[PDB]
Amino acid sequence: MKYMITSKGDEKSDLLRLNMIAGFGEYDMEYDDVEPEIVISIGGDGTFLSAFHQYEERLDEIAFIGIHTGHLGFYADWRPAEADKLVKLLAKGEYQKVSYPLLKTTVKYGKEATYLALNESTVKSSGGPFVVDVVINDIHFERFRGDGLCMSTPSGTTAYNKSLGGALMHPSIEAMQLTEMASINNRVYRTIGSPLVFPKHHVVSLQPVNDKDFQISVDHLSILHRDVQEIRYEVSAKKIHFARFRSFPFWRRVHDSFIED
Amino acid sequence: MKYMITSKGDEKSDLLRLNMIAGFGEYDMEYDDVEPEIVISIGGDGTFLSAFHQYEERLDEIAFIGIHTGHLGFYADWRPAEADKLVKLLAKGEYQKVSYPLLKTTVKYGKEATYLALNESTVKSSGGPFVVDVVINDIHFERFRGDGLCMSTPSGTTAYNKSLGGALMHPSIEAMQLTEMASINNRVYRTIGSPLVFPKHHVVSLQPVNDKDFQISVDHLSILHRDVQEIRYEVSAKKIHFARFRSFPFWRRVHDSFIED
Amino acid sequence: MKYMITSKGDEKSDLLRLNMIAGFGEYDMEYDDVEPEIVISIGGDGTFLSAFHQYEERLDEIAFIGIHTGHLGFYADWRPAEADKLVKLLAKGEYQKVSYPLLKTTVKYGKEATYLALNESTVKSSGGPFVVDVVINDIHFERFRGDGLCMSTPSGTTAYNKSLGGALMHPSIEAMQLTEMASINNRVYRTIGSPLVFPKHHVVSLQPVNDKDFQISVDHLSILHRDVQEIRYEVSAKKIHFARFRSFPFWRRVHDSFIED
Amino acid sequence: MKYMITSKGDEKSDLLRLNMIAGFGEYDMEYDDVEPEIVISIGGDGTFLSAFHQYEERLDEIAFIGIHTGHLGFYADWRPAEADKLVKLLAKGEYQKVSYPLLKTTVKYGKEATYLALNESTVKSSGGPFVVDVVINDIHFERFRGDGLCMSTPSGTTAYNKSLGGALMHPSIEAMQLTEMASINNRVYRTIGSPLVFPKHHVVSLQPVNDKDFQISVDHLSILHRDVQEIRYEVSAKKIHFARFRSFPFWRRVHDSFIED
Ligand SMILES: CN(CC#Cc1nc2c(N)ncnc2n1[C@@H]1O[C@H](CO)[C@@H](O)[C@H]1OP(=O)(O)O)C[C@H]1O[C@@H](n2cnc3c(N)ncnc32)[C@H](O)[C@@H]1O
Ligand SMILES: CN(CC#Cc1nc2c(N)ncnc2n1[C@@H]1O[C@H](CO)[C@@H](O)[C@H]1OP(=O)(O)O)C[C@H]1O[C@@H](n2cnc3c(N)ncnc32)[C@H](O)[C@@H]1O
Ligand SMILES: CN(CC#Cc1nc2c(N)ncnc2n1[C@@H]1O[C@H](CO)[C@@H](O)[C@H]1OP(=O)(O)O)C[C@H]1O[C@@H](n2cnc3c(N)ncnc32)[C@H](O)[C@@H]1O
Ligand SMILES: CN(CC#Cc1nc2c(N)ncnc2n1[C@@H]1O[C@H](CO)[C@@H](O)[C@H]1OP(=O)(O)O)C[C@H]1O[C@@H](n2cnc3c(N)ncnc32)[C@H](O)[C@@H]1O
Repeated sequence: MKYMITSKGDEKSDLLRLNMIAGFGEYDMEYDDVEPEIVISIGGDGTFLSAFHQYEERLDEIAFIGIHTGHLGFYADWRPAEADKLVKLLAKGEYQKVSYPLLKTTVKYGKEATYLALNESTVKSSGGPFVVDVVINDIHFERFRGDGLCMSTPSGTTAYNKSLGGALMHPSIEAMQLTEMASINNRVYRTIGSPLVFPKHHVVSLQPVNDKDFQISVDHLSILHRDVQEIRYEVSAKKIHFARFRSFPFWRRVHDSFIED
Repeated sequence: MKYMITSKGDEKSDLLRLNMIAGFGEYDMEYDDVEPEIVISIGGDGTFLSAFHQYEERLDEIAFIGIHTGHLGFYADWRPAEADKLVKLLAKGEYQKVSYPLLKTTVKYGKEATYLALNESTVKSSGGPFVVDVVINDIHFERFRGDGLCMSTPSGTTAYNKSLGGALMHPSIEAMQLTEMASINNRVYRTIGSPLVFPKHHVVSLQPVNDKDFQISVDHLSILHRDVQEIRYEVSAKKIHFARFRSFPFWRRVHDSFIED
Repeated sequence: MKYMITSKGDEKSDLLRLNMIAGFGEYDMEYDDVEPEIVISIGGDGTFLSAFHQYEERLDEIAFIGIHTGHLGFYADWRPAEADKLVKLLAKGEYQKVSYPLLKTTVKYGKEATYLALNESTVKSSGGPFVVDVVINDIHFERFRGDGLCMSTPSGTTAYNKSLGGALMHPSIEAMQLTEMASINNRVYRTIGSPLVFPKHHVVSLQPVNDKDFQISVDHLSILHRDVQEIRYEVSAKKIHFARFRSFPFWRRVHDSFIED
Repeated sequence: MKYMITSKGDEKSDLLRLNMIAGFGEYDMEYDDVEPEIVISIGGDGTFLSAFHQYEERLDEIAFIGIHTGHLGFYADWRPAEADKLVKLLAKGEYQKVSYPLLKTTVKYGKEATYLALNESTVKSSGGPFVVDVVINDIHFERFRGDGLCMSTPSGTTAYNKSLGGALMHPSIEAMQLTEMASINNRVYRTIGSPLVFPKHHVVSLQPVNDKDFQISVDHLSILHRDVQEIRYEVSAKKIHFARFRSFPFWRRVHDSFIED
C-alpha cells in the first residue's frame, strides 16, 4: 500500500526513518506522502500529533503507527528495535485496526470554523479576565470565571486533562471530558469544580459575556480568535484508526508512563 | 399493576404516602410490597437507596420513582406537589423507562459473596494501615497505601466520588470510576493519583498484601469482611429502571443541586 | 492629617467619595493626593490594589482604609453606611494600625528590577512551553514544567492562591506561599505538587532553562519581561499598614466571603 | 550525659544500637532510659514518633536524634554509616539545638484530657456520619460534614497533611494547619475547602452536633473517645528539641524524599 514516514527531525529519528524506507523498499510498498494508507510517526507524541493533523482529512483511509525514539509515549508506543519487525507485518497486511474517539470544536463568528482534536481543545483568557457562560444541550449550566477550560478526548485524558485534575478514561469510551483551569468560587461566582464527562451527541457550548477575544488551542495549534460568540464542543463522528500488531493495553501504557516502566 | 411505597418515616413522608395510597385506591392498582412493579420512594436519596436494595433481586421487573420531601435529590427528583399528578400517569401506563448502570462487587474468601451498588462500593482500612495491590484485567497496576478506595457508578459520581475529586459522569455512560482516599506518594509508594474511568467488561481487582481484614461498604451498607483475598469490581450486567414522566435532565439536576436552584 | 480618596469611577463610588470629602471638610483635614497619611479606597479589592500600588513608595507613612460599594472584599471590608462614622474616627486619630506582610520580587536581566506585591506575583509561559528550575536558598529543588507558578502573600492566599489549591494563611504569619499551575508529572518530569510555605529570609529563585521570555505579573500589573535569567521571591521587609477602627477578624472575613454572609 | 537508644526491633536496628552503646561505653556517657538527656531513635519516623511520645513529659530536658536504617525519614535523617561519627560529637557536646513546634489537643467530656502531637491530630467518624461545628477563636466558622479533619504541625505537613492536599510548611513557622477529609459541598452543606493555616494563640474548636463519639488520633495513637463535647486545637507552648550536628535543611529533606535522592 501507499505509506509515508514523518520524523522529529533529529539525527536518531531521520536515520531510523531512512532504515525503514530501505526495509520497505524490498516490498510491494510505495512511499507516498500525498495519499498514504499507512502513516508512521517517529519521535514522540508531539511528532504523532503533527502527523495526525497533517492527514486529518483522510482519517478513514489511514492507519497510524507511532515509534518513540525517546521516552515511551501514548501514541508512539513502539520502540525502534521492533521497526524491522514492524516493516514485515505492515507489508503483508492482516492486522486489526484500533479506533479512538475524537473531539470536534466549532467556532462561530459574526461564518464559522470547525476543528478536530486528538488530545484536547482549550479556551483561554485573551489578555483580560476570562468569563464565559457554559451551556450544556442548550441549558445554562454555569458562569465560569478563571484561567480557562479544557475539553479532552479519552486518549487525551493522560495529557493536559490529567494535569488539571481530570480522570483518566479508557479510549473505548466514546466521551469527552471538561476540566476547569483555576476558577474563582466565592459568594459571587460559582462553578461545579468537578470534571464533567459527556457522552456522544451532547453539545457543550461556551459563550462570552464581556470580552469576545480568546486564545483557542487545538492540540499544539493555538491561535487567537476574534469576534467569536460561540465555541461548541462535541464528540466527533470521525475516529482515528491505529494499526495494531500486538497487545499493549491502555492501562499498561498508563502504568509504564506514570508508575514505573 | 402491583405497587408499593416506602417512607423516610417522619410525619411529612408518612402522610404523603397515605395520600398517594388513597389516590391509588381509586384505580386498578393493588398495593403489594412483595412483588411490586412500581416502587415509589418518599424522602431522600438515602430513602431511595434503601428502596433499591430492598428490591435488588427484582430489578428487571420494577420501575423506580423518587419523591423528595426535603431538598432535591438525584434519585428523589420529584417534589410532593406533583404526587397527585404522579398517581394518574402511573395508573394508565404509557411512560418511557430510563436505565442507569450498576456496579457489581465480588468478595472472595478462603466461598465468595457478590453485591450490587447504585452509588458506590468502598474498601477501607480495618484498623491498621491500608495497603492493597490494584490489578486491572489481571495486570498489576499499582500498590496503593492510604485511607481507602472508592468505585462509583455513573449516577454515584455526584455522591462520595465527587468529594474525592472524581469526575461527574452522565448516567448513559456504561462505566465505573475509581478514586483514591488520601494516598501516600513518596520515593517508596507510588499511585496514579488521577481517577480512573473503566468501561464494561473491565475487571478491577483489589488484593491485600499484609492485613486481610477490611471495611467494605456498598452504598449505606458497610460491613467488615474477614479472611478476604480479592475484591473484584465490574460494571454489572443488571440495570436499575426508572419510571420517567417528564424531562429532568441529569446536567440540570447537577445544576440545581450544586450551582443554585 | 493629609488624606486622599480614590474611586472605582462609577456613579456610586464617585458620590460616596464626594460626601466623605464634604464630611472631611469640616475638620482639620486637608485633601492631598501627593503626600497623604490616610488613603481611602472606595470600590472593591481591585480599587484597593490600585490604591496600594499608587503609593507603594510611601508605605510606612500611610494607613490604608477600604470601603466596598459592591460585595464584601478582603481589603475593602467596610460598607458605605459607616463612612460618616469613618470620617469622625479618622479625624481625631487614636486608632491602632494593622500591618500585613508583602512579597518582594526581583527580576534580573543581562540590570534588574524589583517589585512589591500585596496579593501575589505569578510567572507564566511566554508563548512556548514553560520550564523553569526552582531554587530554594541556592539549592536546586525541582525542574517545573507546566502553565506557571504563583507566589502569594498571606492576605493574597484568598485570591489567586486559593484557586490553585493553596492554603489560606492568617496575615499575622510573616510568610509566602508557592503554588503550581497545572504541572506535568510523569517518568520524565517531577514536581512536589503540594503548595510550599516559606518563612522570612528564605529566597526562592526561578531560573529559565530554554526560553527566556516570561509573562510576569504583580497583582493586576502583568508585563512580559525579556532576557531574564532569574526571578527571586522573598518576604519583603516592608509592610502595608491598615487603619483599624473595629474588630473584623480575618477568619470572619473568610467566613462571610466564602461560607455565607 | 544520660542517654538512651530505642530500636525498631529488627536485626539491623538492634545491632546498630548495640554498636553505638559500645562506642558510647568508652566515654563519660551513662545509658539511662528513665531520665535521658539524649534520645537516639534507630529505625524510621514511626520509631522516632514512638521515642518522642515515650518522653513527651521531659521534652525541655531532651535532645532527639534520628537514625534511619531503611529509607530516609524527616525525623530519622542520619544514615547508619555516620553513627560512629555521631557518638563522638554527642560525647563532647558543643552542638546547636533545633526546635520544632508542637500541636496541643484538648478533649473535654461531661473532666478533660490533653495531648501533644509531633505530626498531627485527626478527628474521625465513629461509625455513623461525621458532622462537627468548626469554631475559630469562639466564632462559628462552618459546619463540616465528611470523613474527618486533620490538624498538623509544621513538621507534620509532609505526613498525613500532604496526602490531604495541605501545604508543606517550613518548621521554623510557629503554626498549625487544618485540612478536610472528603467533605460534602452542596446546597445544604458548605465548607471552606482550602487548608487553613493558623498562628500561635489561635484556638480551633470542634464541636459535635449529633453523635458524640469520635475516633480521635494523635500521631500513631488512635483511641475512640466517648461523651465528648469539644476538641480544642492550639499551637503548643512546648517544643521538641533536636540535636543538630550538620546542615540538612528542610527543603533539601523534602527534595530527597519526594523528588529523587
Ligand atoms: C507539545 N505537546 C505535544 C504532546 C503530547 C502528549 N500527548 C499525550 C497524551 N495523550 N497522553 C500523555 N502524555 C502526552 N503527551 C506528553 O505531554 C508532554 C507535553 O507535550 C510531553 O511529554 C508529551 O510527550 P512527548 O511528546 O515528549 O512524547 C502538546 C500537548 O501538551 C499538553 N500540555 C500542554 N500544556 C500542558 C500542561 N501544562 N500540563 C500537561 N500537559 C500539557 C497538551 O495535551 C498538548 O496537546
Ligand atoms: C446516607 N447516604 C445516603 C445518600 C445519598 C446520596 N446519593 C447521592 C447521589 N447519587 N448524588 C448526589 N448526592 C447524593 N446523596 C446525598 O449525599 C449526602 C450523604 O448521604 C446526602 O445529602 C444525600 O442526599 P439526601 O439523602 O439528603 O437526599 C449514604 C451515601 O453518602 C455518600 N457519602 C458517604 N460518605 C461521604 C462523604 N464523606 N462525602 C460525600 N458523600 C459521602 C455515599 O455515596 C453513600 O452511599
Ligand atoms: C483584578 N483583580 C483584582 C482583585 C482582587 C482580589 N484580591 C483578593 C484577595 N486578597 N482575597 C480574596 N479575593 C480577592 N480578590 C477578588 O478576586 C476576584 C478577581 O479580581 C475579584 O472578585 C476580587 O474582588 P473585587 O475586586 O471584585 O472586590 C486581580 C486579582 O485577581 C486574582 N486572580 C487572577 N486570576 C485569578 C483566577 N484565575 N482565579 C482567582 N483569582 C484570580 C489575582 O489575585 C489578582 O491580583
Ligand atoms: C505509622 N506512621 C508513622 C509515621 C510517619 C511519618 N511521619 C512523617 C513526616 N513527618 N513527614 C513525612 N513522612 C512521614 N512519615 C512517613 O509516612 C508513612 C506512614 O507512616 C511512612 O512512610 C512514614 O515513614 P517511615 O516510618 O516509613 O520512615 C503514622 C503516621 O502516618 C501518617 N499517615 C496516616 N495515614 C496516612 C495516609 N493515609 N497518608 C499519608 N500519611 C498517613 C500520619 O502522619 C501518622 O502520624
